Amino acid sequence: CPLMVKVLDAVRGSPAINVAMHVFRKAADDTWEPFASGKTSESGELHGLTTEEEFVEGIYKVEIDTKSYWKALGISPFHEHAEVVFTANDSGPRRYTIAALLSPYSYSTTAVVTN
Amino acid sequence: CPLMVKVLDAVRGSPAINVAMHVFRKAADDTWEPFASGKTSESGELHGLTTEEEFVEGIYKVEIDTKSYWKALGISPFHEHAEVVFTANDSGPRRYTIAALLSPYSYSTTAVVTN
Amino acid sequence: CPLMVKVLDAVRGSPAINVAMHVFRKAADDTWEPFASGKTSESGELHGLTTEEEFVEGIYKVEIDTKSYWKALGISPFHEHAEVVFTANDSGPRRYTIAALLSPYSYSTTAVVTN
Amino acid sequence: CPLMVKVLDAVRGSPAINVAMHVFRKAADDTWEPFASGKTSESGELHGLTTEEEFVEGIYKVEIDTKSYWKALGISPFHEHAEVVFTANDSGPRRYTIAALLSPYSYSTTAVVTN
Ligand SMILES: O=C1C[C@H](c2cc(Cl)c(O)c(Cl)c2)Oc2cc(O)cc(O)c21
Ligand SMILES: O=C1C[C@H](c2cc(Cl)c(O)c(Cl)c2)Oc2cc(O)cc(O)c21
Repeated sequence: CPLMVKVLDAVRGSPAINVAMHVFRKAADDTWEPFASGKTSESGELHGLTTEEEFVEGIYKVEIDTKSYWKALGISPFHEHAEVVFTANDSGPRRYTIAALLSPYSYSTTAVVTN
Repeated sequence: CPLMVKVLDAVRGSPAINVAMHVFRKAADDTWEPFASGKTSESGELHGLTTEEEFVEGIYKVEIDTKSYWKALGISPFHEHAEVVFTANDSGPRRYTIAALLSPYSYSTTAVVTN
Repeated sequence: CPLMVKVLDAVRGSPAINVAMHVFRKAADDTWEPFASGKTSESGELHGLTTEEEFVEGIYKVEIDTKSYWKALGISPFHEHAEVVFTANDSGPRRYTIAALLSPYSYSTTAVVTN
Repeated sequence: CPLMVKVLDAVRGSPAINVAMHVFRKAADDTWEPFASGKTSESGELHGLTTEEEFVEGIYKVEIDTKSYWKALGISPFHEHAEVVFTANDSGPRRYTIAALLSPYSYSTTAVVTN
């Protein structure tokens, strides 16, 4: 599993469940092309986004639909979504965990990169 | 000052000085049109981005060039930039401070809305 | 102002107003003696904690009563308080801002040291 | 596993490995009594701190020795340690994941509480 995303809710102290997200990869014409998508499970995790052969060098963007998550909870959030943009696999294949911690008016994101 | 941006550096415990950023506003055709830009000051703050008359309701994106900041310090960064996408809604007199705390492999952002 | 504390609320997107906190300094006998205290203002800031003559090198603890803050808003919090324990070292003229961003089940803190 | 701690390094984008920590529980005489301790593994995780029968209602403190972690990496950090203080099991047994993300001048902590 070369790319996994974990999302937590800082208000309820719980995984952020059923959070949608879309992964895009920058194309040659400098447009964002759809690469993968999914929703977080009961543990707040999204696995199986991609495979090692498909996940090539490039610039990728992970768009986490945080607005829809807060609104299904009755809260009106500040952000429309949380975006994470990074270059992947520039020095060879790595495993990437993108983690995000969400509040109505704030979020934090970090990456764990393993070889 | 209806919109201000403050950037801090979590590695050096200081304001993030000379950080470039661009502000975009969403267009009806689903494209980001340039709205404002600048570079943070010695206090890590960017003021005078916009005026009360120009800052209307809508979806705005702040793209902070974190990669150039870390490269200038000699530190290998994870993200291409830090993006903050938010809705500005008119409900009472609101001033927005967008604040961001930066690390090479992580960032956090929050909004301080006040009257 | 050699030491200032700023507290923000990540749920309401505002400064954390009327937050009580105590500052302790480590004693030779490994006990925390009271040093200063106060409550954050409408800007979420607590100024005038100490003077340059009193703020000597040492280990200091800032204990922020986050539990009372969340209870006042009607929100069930995880932490009893937020604690920030740090060394103040003399190397050039240093002013310390301790900043904290609060959520019910999470908090983040950073130091902004400047000249 | 009713209490687990996960620690990440925001500068290197990696688990924080071999981070020591000490868990204390508040006693009747309002002193902190030693409850459990360990070091994070290669994945940045500390499991096996306690058992469900031993982990009773009370106020617990988790002291993560962040200073020693940064110094074994050649960095001089701001904080002496990261402390997390919370009431556990007040409404019956829960499972607790305390997570921390570390920078030299900053850290964030959050809790996931499951039933
Ligand atoms: O801890 C802080 C405080 C920091 C801040 C500092 C100062 Cl001095 C200030 O005036 C304002 Cl508005 C904000 O903002 C943050 C943004 C963030 O995403 C996570 C954080 O932990 C913080
Ligand atoms: O963004 C994250 C997610 C990170 C995390 C990563 C993994 Cl892999 C994991 O299993 C768990 Cl429980 C938490 O924890 C955090 C702790 C924190 O103080 C601030 C954060 O932003 C985060």
